[PDB]
Amino acid sequence: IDHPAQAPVSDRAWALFRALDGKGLVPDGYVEGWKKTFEEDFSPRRGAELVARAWTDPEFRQLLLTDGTAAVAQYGYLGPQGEYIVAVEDTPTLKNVIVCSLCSCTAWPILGLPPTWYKSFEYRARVVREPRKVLSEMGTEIASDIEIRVYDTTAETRYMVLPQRPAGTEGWSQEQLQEIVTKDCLIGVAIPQV
Amino acid sequence: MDGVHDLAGVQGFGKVPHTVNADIGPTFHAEWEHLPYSLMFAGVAELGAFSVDEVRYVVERMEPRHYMMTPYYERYVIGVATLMVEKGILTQDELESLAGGPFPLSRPSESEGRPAPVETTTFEVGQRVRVRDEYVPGHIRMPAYCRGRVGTISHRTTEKWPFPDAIGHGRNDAGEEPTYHVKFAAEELFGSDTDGGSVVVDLFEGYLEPA
Ligand SMILES: [Fe+3]
Ligand SMILES: [Zn+2]
Repeated sequence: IDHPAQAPVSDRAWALFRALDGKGLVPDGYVEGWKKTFEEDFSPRRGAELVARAWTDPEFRQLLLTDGTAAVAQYGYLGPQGEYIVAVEDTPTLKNVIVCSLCSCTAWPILGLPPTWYKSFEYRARVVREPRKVLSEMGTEIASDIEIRVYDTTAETRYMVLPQRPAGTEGWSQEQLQEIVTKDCLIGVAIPQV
Repeated sequence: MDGVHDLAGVQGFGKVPHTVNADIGPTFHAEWEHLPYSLMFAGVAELGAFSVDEVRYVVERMEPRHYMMTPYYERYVIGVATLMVEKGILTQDELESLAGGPFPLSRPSESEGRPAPVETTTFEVGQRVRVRDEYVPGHIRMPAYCRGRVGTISHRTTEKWPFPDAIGHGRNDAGEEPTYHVKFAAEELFGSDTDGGSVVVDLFEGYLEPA
């Protein structure tokens, strides 16, 4: 008559590493070095600097919007998973949001590694179809008359949102302006606030 | 591949686990989490054993319930481990001995992939294109919600990359193609069951045709 099992993930993860490193395959310090990069160099502070510069420099803003790779290359912030950059501009009538519905594709060197919520099945499934409801649940209310545009990162372009400069930031220096540009403003789910 | 990973448009999921600007804490919340991206780069860049596209596809080859129940960083531990074994660098046995337990891998590929189209069309910004209504069992960077649909090109890349459907299977006929940002009206993609305005998808030239 006709009538998955896994070791703990930490034991599987360390096993994979120990199998490679044993075989002379992982360079000395290689994994540790990447951990440092991911932690220290790939940062949303870089994206915030590019946004505070665009907000105060119209010519740099136009360069960022026409050739985003060239504008990031001026700072030397290009890198793995951030080699072809396109910045997308929010206007009074348009709110842009980025997702990788197929996995997690994110402009690492300038936004930092994707947060867990961005990689969730919930965000990947819902934001392409009901971005106004998803952003509302996360705490960002977008008025009915503003178009929402979702950029689904499906190939090699890596995106960063250029949000609107808030009213009330007149005479603010670039340092002051960088401070209100969060990781979530750069993904497109938060609006920068004063 | 029309797998469970192609989630955009799926209904029944609850809230995204985040309020805007909540403190996310460190990059890595568990001590092994940095290993899958590090070892993937060791394979891509140090060993030249597989491409990044092969890492996207092997995660899509995880059995569907196993994909759905596995957290993000663990899917890449299983993904990278499967490619080491498939590439003959490691064996499943030695992983299980070192893990002191079962290490199930992704399922074998059911497709050999497809070459880059030999003859294609260069499109221009502002032109109306259709996403080819085609079904591909191996790796493809076309989410199913835009298959057969109509949009307007807003950007053509100045750079060119190997065709995913060929390089995600390690084939030698991947060529290189630009991709196009194709803007779709939300109602073109989900009728009246959407509250958004437009969706832009970055599609390889080979996925597109005029009109
Ligand atoms: Fe992704
Ligand atoms: Zn029975």
